[PDB]
Amino acid sequence: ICQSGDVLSARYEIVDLGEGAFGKVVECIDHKAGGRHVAVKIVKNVDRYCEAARSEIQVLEHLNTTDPNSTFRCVQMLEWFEHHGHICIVFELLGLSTYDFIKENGFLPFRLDHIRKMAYQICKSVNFLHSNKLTHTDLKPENILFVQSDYTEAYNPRDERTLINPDIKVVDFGSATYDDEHHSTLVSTRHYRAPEVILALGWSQPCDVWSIGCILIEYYLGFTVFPTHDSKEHLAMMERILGPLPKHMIQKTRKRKYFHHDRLDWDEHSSAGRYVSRACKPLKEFMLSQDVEHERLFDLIQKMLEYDPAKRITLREALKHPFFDLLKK
Ligand SMILES: COC(=N)c1nc2ccc3ncnc(Nc4ccc(OC)cc4F)c3c2s1
Repeated sequence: ICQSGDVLSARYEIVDLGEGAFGKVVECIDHKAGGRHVAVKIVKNVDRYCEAARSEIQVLEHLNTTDPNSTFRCVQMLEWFEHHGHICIVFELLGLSTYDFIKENGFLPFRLDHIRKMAYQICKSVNFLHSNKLTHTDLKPENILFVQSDYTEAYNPRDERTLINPDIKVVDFGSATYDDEHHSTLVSTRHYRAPEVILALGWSQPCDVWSIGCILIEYYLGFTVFPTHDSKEHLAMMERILGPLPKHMIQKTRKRKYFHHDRLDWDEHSSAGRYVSRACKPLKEFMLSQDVEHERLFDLIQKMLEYDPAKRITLREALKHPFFDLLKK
């Protein structure tokens, strides 16, 4: 399936957007909504993804009927159907993901004024899930999309792309979990995974706040501050960047394998040791300016990466953070 010219459910004519673990997202003309263009997510016919897609449709029926005008900027689902035993989800058509924009921008960062608007809308959208006893669990730049990704290009003492409109929506509700629903041990894409998740101390709304903080650094720098595919390495990077893990979380965790007594079981002089030393350093040292508005973002990021998820700032508090004052003038 998934070639252009193909028609899905005698309605959606494929014209073009993105592969992934789940399957494919294609652009389609809706021949039965005045030729409106739509995005259609074709999901692998694989138990893990079938489950997740059935679950995403459930969550999207709720979010879309709770918020029919999309004030809280969750992507609108139009319809869903089966095509050769594949689940297909039809959504409003957005622009590039923030990940795909950054990449197409030569992995250059967003300017600060754009990060402020985007940060605000992310916190607003996700806080809305948090109000409805939902946790996203998988926030990341790939899953934040521009409503519209049109740009202007211009040189800079390196060629640069700036968004005309930085408005975003949030997508992928396939991992989203209700407060009372069963809570998987593994959640999030490693680089955006909260410490309560790695340590299997149980997680909720706060694991989204950690993810967002990670997203905000990535937008600021153009790269992740956790460039890793290993759990222990991840905890070690957190240490050099955020300070020691709390006493209590280390001694609660059944994830004892990561520990030698009460210290992280970490060789400084081994290959990965040397990597963490060189590539990681105290968070505030990644600042590109000492400007107040830079200091203000960084104060918010630091709160979002509070180790203890109880102490971790909530998105309700995050929206009243100073960094957003400029938006209220
Ligand atoms: C792109 O136009 C859209 N309306 C989309 N609507 C949805 C709805 C659900 C989606 N659920 C998961 N992913 C989506 N996109 C996606 C984002 C970044 C990627 O690589 C960097 C790959 C992707 F496929 C989705 C998209 S993309």
